[PDB]
Amino acid sequence: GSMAEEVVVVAKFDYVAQQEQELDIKKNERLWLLDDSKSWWRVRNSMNKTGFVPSNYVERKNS
Repeated sequence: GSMAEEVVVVAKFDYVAQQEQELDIKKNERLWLLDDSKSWWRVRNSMNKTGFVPSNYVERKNS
């Protein structure tokens, strides 16, 4: 296949999601950021699911 870089962010701490209706993120794991215009960010993880995540556990990449 191929591994090219996307509009990606990174997680700071582990955050378990309630259901796949939400977004589950892992510590230091990279997520895909869609909407960053509100309190809870709209991201997609490696689990190809999408939802909202807490800004205390997730942040934009510094790189």
